[PDB]
Amino acid sequence: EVNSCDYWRHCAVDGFLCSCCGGTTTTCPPGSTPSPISWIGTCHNPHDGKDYLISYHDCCGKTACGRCQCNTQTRERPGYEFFLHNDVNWCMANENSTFHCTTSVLVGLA
Amino acid sequence: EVNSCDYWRHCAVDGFLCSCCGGTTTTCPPGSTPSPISWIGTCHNPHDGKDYLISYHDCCGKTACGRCQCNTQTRERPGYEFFLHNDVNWCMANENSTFHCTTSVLVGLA
Amino acid sequence: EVLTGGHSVSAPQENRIYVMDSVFMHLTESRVHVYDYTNGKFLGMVPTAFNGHVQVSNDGKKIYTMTTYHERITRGKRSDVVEVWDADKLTFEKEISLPPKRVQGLNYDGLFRQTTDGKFIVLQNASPATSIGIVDVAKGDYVEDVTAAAGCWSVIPQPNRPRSFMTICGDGGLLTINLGEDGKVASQSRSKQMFSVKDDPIFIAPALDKDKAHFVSYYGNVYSADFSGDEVKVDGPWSLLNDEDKAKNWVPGGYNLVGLHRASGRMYVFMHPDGKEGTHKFPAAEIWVMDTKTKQRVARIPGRDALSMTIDQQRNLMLTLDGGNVNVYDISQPEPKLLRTIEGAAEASLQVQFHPVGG
Amino acid sequence: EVLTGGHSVSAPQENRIYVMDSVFMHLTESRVHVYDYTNGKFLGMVPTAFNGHVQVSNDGKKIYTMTTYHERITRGKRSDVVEVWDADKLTFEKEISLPPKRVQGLNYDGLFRQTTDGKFIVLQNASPATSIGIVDVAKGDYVEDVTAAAGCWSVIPQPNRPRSFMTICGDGGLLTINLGEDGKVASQSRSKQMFSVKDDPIFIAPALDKDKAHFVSYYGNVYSADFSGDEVKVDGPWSLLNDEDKAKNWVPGGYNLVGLHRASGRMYVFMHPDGKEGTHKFPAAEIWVMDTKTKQRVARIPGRDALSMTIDQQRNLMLTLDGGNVNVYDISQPEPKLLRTIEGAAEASLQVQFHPVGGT
Repeated sequence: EVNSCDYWRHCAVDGFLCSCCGGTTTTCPPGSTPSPISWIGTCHNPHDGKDYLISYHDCCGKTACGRCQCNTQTRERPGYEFFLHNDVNWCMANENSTFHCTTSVLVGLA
Repeated sequence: EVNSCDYWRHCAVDGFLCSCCGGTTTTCPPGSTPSPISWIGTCHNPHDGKDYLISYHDCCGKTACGRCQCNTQTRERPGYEFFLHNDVNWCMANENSTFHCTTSVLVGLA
Repeated sequence: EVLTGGHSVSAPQENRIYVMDSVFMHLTESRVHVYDYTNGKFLGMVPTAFNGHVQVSNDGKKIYTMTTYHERITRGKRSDVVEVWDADKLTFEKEISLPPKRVQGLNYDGLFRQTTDGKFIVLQNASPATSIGIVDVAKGDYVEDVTAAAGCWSVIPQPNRPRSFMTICGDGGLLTINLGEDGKVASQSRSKQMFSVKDDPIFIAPALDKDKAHFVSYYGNVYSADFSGDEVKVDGPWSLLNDEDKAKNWVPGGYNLVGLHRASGRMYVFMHPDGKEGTHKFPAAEIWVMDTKTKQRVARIPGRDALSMTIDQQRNLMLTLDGGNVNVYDISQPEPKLLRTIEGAAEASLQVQFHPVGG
Repeated sequence: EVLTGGHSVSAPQENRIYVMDSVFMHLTESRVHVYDYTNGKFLGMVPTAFNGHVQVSNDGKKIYTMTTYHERITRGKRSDVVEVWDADKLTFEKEISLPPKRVQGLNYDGLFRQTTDGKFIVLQNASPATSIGIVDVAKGDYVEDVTAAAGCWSVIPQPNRPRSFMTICGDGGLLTINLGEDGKVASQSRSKQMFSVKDDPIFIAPALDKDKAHFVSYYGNVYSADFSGDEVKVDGPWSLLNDEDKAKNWVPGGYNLVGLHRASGRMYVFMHPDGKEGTHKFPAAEIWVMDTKTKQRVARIPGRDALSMTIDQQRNLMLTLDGGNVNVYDISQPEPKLLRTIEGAAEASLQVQFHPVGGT
């Protein structure tokens, strides 16, 4: 369920799900480094009927995981709304910007 | 064909045919560098029924061409007959060893 | 026989197209693939390391790439660069150092552009704070960081001025930058609000005319920016949609999703039915051909799941690209005609460009 | 919730295997994929730049990679290196500089090995002149080339000695190298001719026992090297083939194409019918299981188009690999039993290896 692109919290993921890459939805695979920045999505939880802010931090400093590629775009906006935008590398400010995978971190209610 | 792996001159190619990569069987694609060394094949000419020496020089210093991958092994031998061997990168001694494509240079009769 | 190097591309410049392959599955080995659009022949390639961007010099002589290196790829010191490559030999000539903040992202045209006069490369930075970087081609140097563009995104050159360009800002307006002959900002101006960021966001890809640009919105509206004068005049919306189109929820979608045929004013747009929140990057069900003077559609054709396009004015051509395959269309008449498809041009490309012939 | 890094591999070492993905279509982004063989779960990966090679330290604590960098990938100064990575954190720890001639080629086990005592990494060089490179693990240093191995290829460690190995030479014999405590050559010896290079060339992949090694030939013969003593004694051929086999032209084919189950003396070999010149790298139609004592086949099973294998002596397992998919077999009995297949373990891999368990 969590490893599917249609899992509710992955509604604005453009990348590889870290849970398919030796990590989990909220932990980086071994040897990959969290990004301090992210794009944000607002995703509806069909199970409890509420909407949540999700922060799509990347894991960085390893080459592409290649598993569970997703490209979902709910509420995603272009780069003039920069932190709502998912066509950029959220590893861009890391010590090593190589993109490994994307996490879906629950922040709270929207 | 010359772009088919079954073309007679390609009988010991392990690589991408340079003729599919913007070069020809005897010229490197633009901006890729000939290797001074090579593995050698002895290939049978189906027209005149004679065997010819083919020198598989690589073109080097650009990333993998990716087109017309072939893996043919006529008369190919392991690394203890080193210059008959095609599981090594014949770009290995070039200024830049990145493997781009393989050429099939006709030397003469075997 | 003797193997030789040092050869030039085998087809004339006017036949060449550039398919920027991100190779997202192996993004550290992105590259540009060079094809002959007349026959589908692969002509060569330029390696572009991690998430490269590419453009061809306006004079047709050089290829410019933008990329990121690290000393040990996944560790060590970062080097962001522009490289200058010979267009005919496909060889590296010069590296231009950038600050370590060049945009890493998908290949929208507007992230890596040049002034109309060809003397300056104009690129998007994100640290993640945004700014526009200016590279002086003649000097081979990064010469200006346009911090006035903070909170803005992408570069739309003005074809009627030598060193002017616009960017789309968070206020829903456009910032215009006019560079001096030294590449430093000589003047700037800000338009009134063109579009509501919240209520009708635009795609960043312009349908660019000589003295104006059109933009399409997430909901199928059209906005325009007229830069015939020093101050940009903005207007819109008009709708791409008639009542029937609205009933089936047609909306635009794609990446480099629009184009303009300047002689006719026809605007090309990738569209799909059943639009709703989250479908703005969907492949094209159709290409619509819009008369921008009458503000009405003139034709519609199958979209072939395309995501990005580009237009050649002088040969009246449109290329479309579905991520892997390039379709070549004749647009000399209102209904485009498919001439051929180049299969397997890329693994993961969202951008194709013609070799310039206009000088 | 808060995103964290710094985590260890989620499955224990004894569950892990290493699939060396050359990614030939994008060979500058080769990598090691770490999998759990018990359930097929992807556990992590190690990036290895251009045409990486990999092995695990004998003690199970570290992953060693070998690769080539250039300052600007396709231009600039070359750096050939060994890297030491922590096995549980999958993080980089140390770069050891090599001379710019480490072998660039497909991932045969014998190109990147270690001594039985784990104190030296032993690798193949080609400039294209061949030599064997020695890395002192404790010092993190390159020692010096074993120039005596010129005209030879690949490294077969001797599991009965702490710092000795053999290599196959163009004369059809084996060169044995005995290192001193500093990793320099202390002594050497050359066997008589084992095989005719012209008439019966062998595959380099050893079926390696504690004091002997077996090799298969292009025409399906078996040759043996016994290193129970200081001087290697060579023998063969004996044939893998019976009359029926010969009638259908069965020959070996593959890359890392053989394996030895040491406790039973069972040798595993990928085979295919209709052999002729040029078929030596063909995928397996079948795996044959040979009793090396009785010199007879004791089982044959479908090959699943496998090209490479590896054996775990400690769990009585064989893995096979078809380039993309890994098959897990129980080999505790003469007939192997297929346990599962891991689909999409790699795009272009010719080498899989277990995380070491035990082995002292």
